[PDB]
Amino acid sequence: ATRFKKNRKKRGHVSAGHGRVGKHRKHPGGRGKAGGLHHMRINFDKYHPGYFGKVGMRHLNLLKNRTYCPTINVDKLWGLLPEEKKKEFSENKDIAPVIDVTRKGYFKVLGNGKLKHNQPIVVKARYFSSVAEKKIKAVGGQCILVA
Amino acid sequence: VAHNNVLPNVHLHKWWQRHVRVNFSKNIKKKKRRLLREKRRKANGGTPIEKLHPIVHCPTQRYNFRTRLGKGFTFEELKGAGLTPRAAQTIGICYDKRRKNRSEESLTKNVERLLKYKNSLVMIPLKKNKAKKGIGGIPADADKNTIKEFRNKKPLLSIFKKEKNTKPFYETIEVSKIDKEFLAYKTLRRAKLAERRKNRRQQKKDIKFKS
Amino acid sequence: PTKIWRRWGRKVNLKEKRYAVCSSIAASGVTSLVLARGHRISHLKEVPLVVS
Amino acid sequence: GAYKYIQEIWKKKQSDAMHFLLRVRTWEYRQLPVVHRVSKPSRPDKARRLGYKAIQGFVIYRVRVRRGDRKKRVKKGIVHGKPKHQGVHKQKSTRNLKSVAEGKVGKSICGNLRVLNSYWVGQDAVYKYYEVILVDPNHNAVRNNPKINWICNPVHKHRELRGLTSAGKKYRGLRVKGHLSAKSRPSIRANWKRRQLIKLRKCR
Amino acid sequence: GRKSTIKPATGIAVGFNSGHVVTKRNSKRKELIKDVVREITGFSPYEKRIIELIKIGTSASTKRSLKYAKKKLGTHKRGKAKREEIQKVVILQRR
RNA sequence: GAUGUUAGGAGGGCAAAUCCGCCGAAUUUAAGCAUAUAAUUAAGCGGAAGAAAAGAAAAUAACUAUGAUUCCUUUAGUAACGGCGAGUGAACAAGGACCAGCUCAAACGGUUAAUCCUUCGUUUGGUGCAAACCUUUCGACGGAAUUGUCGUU
RNA sequence: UUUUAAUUUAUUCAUUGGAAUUUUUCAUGUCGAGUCGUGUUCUUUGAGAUUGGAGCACUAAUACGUGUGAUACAUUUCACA
RNA sequence: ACGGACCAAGGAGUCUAGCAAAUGUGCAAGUGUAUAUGAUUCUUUAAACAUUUUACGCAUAAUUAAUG
Repeated sequence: ATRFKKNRKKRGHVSAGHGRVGKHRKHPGGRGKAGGLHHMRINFDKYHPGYFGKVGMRHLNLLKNRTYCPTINVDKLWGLLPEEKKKEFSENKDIAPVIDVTRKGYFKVLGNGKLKHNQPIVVKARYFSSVAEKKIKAVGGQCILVA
Repeated sequence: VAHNNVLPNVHLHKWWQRHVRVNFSKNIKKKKRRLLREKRRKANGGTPIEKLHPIVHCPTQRYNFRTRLGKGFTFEELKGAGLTPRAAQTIGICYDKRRKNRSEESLTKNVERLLKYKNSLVMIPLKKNKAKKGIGGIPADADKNTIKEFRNKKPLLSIFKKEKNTKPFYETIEVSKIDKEFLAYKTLRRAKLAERRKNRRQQKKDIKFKS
Repeated sequence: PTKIWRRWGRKVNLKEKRYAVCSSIAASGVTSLVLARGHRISHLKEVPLVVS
Repeated sequence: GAYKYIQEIWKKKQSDAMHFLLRVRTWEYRQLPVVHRVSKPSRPDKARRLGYKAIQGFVIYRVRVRRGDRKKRVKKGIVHGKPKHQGVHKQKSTRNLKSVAEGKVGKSICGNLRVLNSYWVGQDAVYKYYEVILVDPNHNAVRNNPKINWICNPVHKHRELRGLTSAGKKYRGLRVKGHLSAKSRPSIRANWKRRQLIKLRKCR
Repeated sequence: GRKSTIKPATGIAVGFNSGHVVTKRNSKRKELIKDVVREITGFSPYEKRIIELIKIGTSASTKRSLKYAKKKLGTHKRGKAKREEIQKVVILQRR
């Protein structure tokens, strides 16, 4: 790795690629994020627009487990289950799959995508989106709330 | 700073060279721990070094569904299994005095686990062919022939492991048994809307019951 | 000054390691490669050589 | 049952009886030397409730300790430094006066003994009084006893200087648990060390 | 949120008593010592002040007694408890 | 109380990488500087062990709940702190290593301190060539202790 | 050489005490005070109408109590210790 | 204008953390098996090998101070 370094290819070039005029000094602009709002303000405003200031109210101790919930959209519910069983449920109209997405690791079912027409499916989840439920019972299925 | 980079964040403004450490001995320590537990199982000679732990449900709604090994069976679980905590702690059964059985499901699952362990136990005499029938729920002492014929059989260490749950994320129902009237999103929204006054009613119920 | 917290080791993808082992076995199976690596195998009957 | 009545009486400290007794004994302590041996506990119930026992190797010492803050140790007020560190008068010691008192006797006055605990005894404008229980780890009455003889082996010498008595536990933040202590449990310095010990795996 | 100790949980994840649907399962010596110690010690001076404020027996004086006890003891809870104990003792001594 | 060159004992000093208390900066960064940072750091004082310290909930959570301490992976550069600037910055859950629980106080025992120590003895068997060491229970003597030892839980 | 597992053998005669659980009774006992807590001051903390500590002033209840539940209050439920 | 009397030997963009871009490689709605465990491997080996059909990171969904 050290023999591929760019400094090696400037070995006899005096300035080491850092300029004969400006030189390579130590912290000529300041240390870290020093000059924001003063002499690095163009950089801060051009690349990190909303950096300065505060917005919103404080949440004192969070406990992310309380509001943790992974989501899944309806268009992946059928792909959750294996191909052969998908074919079985498609060919047979009197049976429907009952999928407990909470077991796969999803807490909320979201409504993005398209479910197969006239293919009933019962979905068990802790939370449901309004459009997710609308699509599920539009294809003849049902949403079951679990906890 | 310059160009379009993330704003730097490095917390190396103290004397960090003193606090950096590298684990050159990760696998050496692996071998040492393996050797230590091998030697302490040869030392007790047949009786496993593992102790039985209960199956408990992980707290919080994140890990609600998952179970794991707790520490210690409860007093109720031990009494359902028929043995006292002091006796149980001499046969490799952990006991903890803090946990309580809030649900019959946990109570019975851990009692069944304890009974399976007890039925799997074969007890060595304290006095070398002076077998007795035990106390505190400890099973009766096995005799020379069964001890000799079981000492060469592989001990089942699967009992000490967290149980494997059957994984039915999939199942089928008849299409005619689908409730086409249920409104899950409306139910969720209504429950959240009504939560406040129902807590009120519960508080008033508690106040009334306190008298 | 050389420090002991140099990156001495490298974490290698398990799939890439398994690929490398499989490819090494495959390469050992072909005669021209075993000849080109430096072994004097002009006189053995077949290169995926197996004995009882 | 007498200890219950003694405890309940001492729970008042503002009654006429307790006020009078505290006045007279504090007056006597003021005339006595700064560290002096007491024949028997002056508060037998409180001593017994702390670790004290009537075994031969248990002794008790009474200690005065000055009140207030100790002032910053600079020569005159001059502190050469930033204004954040220029204060000299409102400097509060980390250790409490009880711990200071037991140090005053356990350091060298009787360095052959082991400090067990200490208790209240009296207050004053300029002094606080305490009685410290000490154990002789070299007495056979202590050594042979299956209880109490934990204090005989080392790792127990100068607890009053390692902050291991009850007063030390109090001022080290070890009298609270959970989110109110959080960062003190294995010791403050050890917890701080662990919280920035940067660990690098060999293979990363 | 609040739960119910009876009437098993609703199987949904939000609202009142939500969650899984598991099966739930459910003086002589003291005041002798109090009497003798009271006989020996009496009342502390601030307790005497509270006693006299209670004995004055107007709403202004009871308010003042609660404020005084609260200042003397710290905390509204301790001040209030002291006031009720002293009112009980004043009634008892009135009998 | 005082006093004893009465009998038997202990402390002191060295050493410090890890460890436990205290005390405690400034350089530095902020492109200046004063809060802040450096840093609960260096220096200074004291105190231990082969580990120390912490430790058996006046703990979490809000769940279908967990269950002493420590450490690792993570939580997480997160919640939060901050001339809200520079900078700083945890906890709970989760996966592991290891895994261990206990006793005083207080309660109860007065047809009887049932406790403990000192000194002086007797034998009970053992491995040493010897030197020494491990076991040993029958006392007696002098004390301590009811201003409370021991047993019970 | 060290120790440390398994395998060798234990049998007779006796009283002395103790222990666990299970039946029948009585009482709900004990439970750490100049301490906790509060105010103020200084420090410390990520801890913010204050995280811990310390000094000073005031100074508790008695388990139906009192302490935690990360925003200061009052009245009060609940949980945990 | 400054440095250089001469010669030899030494002598300066590196190491770690973190982020990104570029490119190569593997796998792909996944990916990385973390700490740790096992296992007739225990000179090398402190590396290789392995992981009883919801650990965690990042990604797979955004947005709002926020109830959501």
